[PDB]
Amino acid sequence: GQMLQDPFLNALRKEHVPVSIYLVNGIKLQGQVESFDQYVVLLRNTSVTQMVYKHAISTIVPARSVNL
Amino acid sequence: GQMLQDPFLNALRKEHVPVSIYLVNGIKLQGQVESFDQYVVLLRNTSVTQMVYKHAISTIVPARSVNL
Amino acid sequence: GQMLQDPFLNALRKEHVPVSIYLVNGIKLQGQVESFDQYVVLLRNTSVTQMVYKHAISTIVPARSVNL
Amino acid sequence: GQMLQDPFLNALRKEHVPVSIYLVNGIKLQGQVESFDQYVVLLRNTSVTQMVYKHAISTIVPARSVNL
Amino acid sequence: GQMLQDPFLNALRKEHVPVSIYLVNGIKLQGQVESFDQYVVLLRNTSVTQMVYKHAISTIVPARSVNL
Amino acid sequence: GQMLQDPFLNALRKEHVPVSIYLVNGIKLQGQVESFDQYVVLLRNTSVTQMVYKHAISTIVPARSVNL
Repeated sequence: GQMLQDPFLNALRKEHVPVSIYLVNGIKLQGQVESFDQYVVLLRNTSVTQMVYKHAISTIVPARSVNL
Repeated sequence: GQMLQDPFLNALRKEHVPVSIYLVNGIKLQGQVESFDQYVVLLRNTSVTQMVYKHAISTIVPARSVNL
Repeated sequence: GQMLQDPFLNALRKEHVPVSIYLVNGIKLQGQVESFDQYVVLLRNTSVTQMVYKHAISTIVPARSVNL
Repeated sequence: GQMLQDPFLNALRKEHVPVSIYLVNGIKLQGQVESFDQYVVLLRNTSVTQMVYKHAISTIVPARSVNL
Repeated sequence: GQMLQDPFLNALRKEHVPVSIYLVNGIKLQGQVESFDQYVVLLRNTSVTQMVYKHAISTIVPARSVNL
Repeated sequence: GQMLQDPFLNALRKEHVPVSIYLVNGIKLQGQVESFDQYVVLLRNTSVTQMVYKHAISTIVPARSVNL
């Protein structure tokens, strides 16, 4: 397939779907996708928006499946 | 050889073959390949479709060998 | 989205916002973003400015959210 | 030197030489190289052909040295 | 910012500043930067000059801050 | 500096200098550099020539410093 990453991330963003982001260091982040670009995902929780490098993301697990 | 990754992934996709995806952080995911693009594999289980970054995948082990 | 990484880093830089940088090896660095370029972030604490490779950064957590 | 990776992999492939592939996550795979492309090696054992991402391979140790 | 990595490394080199290089595998190297190129840093201690791949470097901590 | 990686590797190769190659997974390999290309180093010991991916190498420590 082609050009699926961004539809996925935009669907999480627009639909405000809670996600679990599992990093290569074993940390698991939880929040909403606020925005993203070529290299980063901005992830918002109750406290803060943090900047996550995609290269460090293993998998993004949403609370529910999204339509792309 | 040349251009084998996508035939493999498409064969898993079309044939609905259960896979084990072993990530660089030691997590092992199980499900079916729903779709994929340059950078990601969308992996479906009973619960959810998650987005897996290829850069974090070490090996994809199918339940049976596939024809490319 | 597009071109968000640098606005984020520049906002941390200009606003002098303390950050926690979580590396792929589990080290957590704390300080202020002094500068950055394509590949590195220069992070200043009480003692020193160190050069952090972006490829080794998992997430940058600011003490407060920033305006991009 | 130049253009050695593929001669090595093709020699393992054509000669059917058993290999140990050591991944960045510490897993050690054993089998024969079935095929390979820019990004992946297809590794066959008694049970299955699995798809191994080169980016996750640290070293490929053959049971015997190969002629390139 | 732009083009900061090399000024940093050259300043360590020219000024002979002792550094701690923290690798993604947790090893910490100590010595002086002898030279560097696109991909590597040559690090000298009492015993030897070793070749360190930048892709494996998380952070370079100097004994004192440098002028770029 | 510029174009140092290959002079280093070729000097180890031509001079037959024993090396320790430290991989990102913590494995330490020992032998002589037999050859190398853009992506791999072929490392020979008493038993075998193995193919090491540069992306998995953290540092190459020679038994003695080499002239580039």
